Amino acid sequence: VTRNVEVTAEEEKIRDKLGYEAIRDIHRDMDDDHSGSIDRNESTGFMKEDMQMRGSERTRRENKFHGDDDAITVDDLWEAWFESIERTWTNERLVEWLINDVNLPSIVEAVKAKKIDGKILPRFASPNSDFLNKELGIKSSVYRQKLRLNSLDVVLFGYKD
Ligand SMILES: [Ca+2]
Repeated sequence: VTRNVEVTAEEEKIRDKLGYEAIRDIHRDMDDDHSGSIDRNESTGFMKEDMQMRGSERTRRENKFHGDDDAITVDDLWEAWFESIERTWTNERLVEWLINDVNLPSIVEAVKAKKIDGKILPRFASPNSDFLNKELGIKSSVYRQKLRLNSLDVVLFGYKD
């Protein structure tokens, strides 16, 4: 029922439609002037305001997000996410993260049953809150908020800990 095949980022936009659309929603949320690209002022601004990140936490992440690219398009963001090690996380690795970093043991049995993996992280991180609420059944607003922000951090800037 399942086979392992080499796919391109473009092909995966179609196959992982909900993940791509999540990445696109995140990008629109960060793209404050709607230019279609995220600049260094927008990305740090987003960290500062929407992710409530202190100055000392931002510069490392700015560099990871941008590199030498001063203007991150949706395609750029999708490509970086598509290529990321975190997208490859197993269900096991994802549960390890929920326990050790996010501290949300209450959602673990749902995550395990649904067999979701690293590919779900953008949907966790999406400013459209319907997936965490309705699909995973996370009733707590506080819990959703915390998973969303931790997922954003990992989707946008990679895992570090
Ligand atoms: Ca912009």
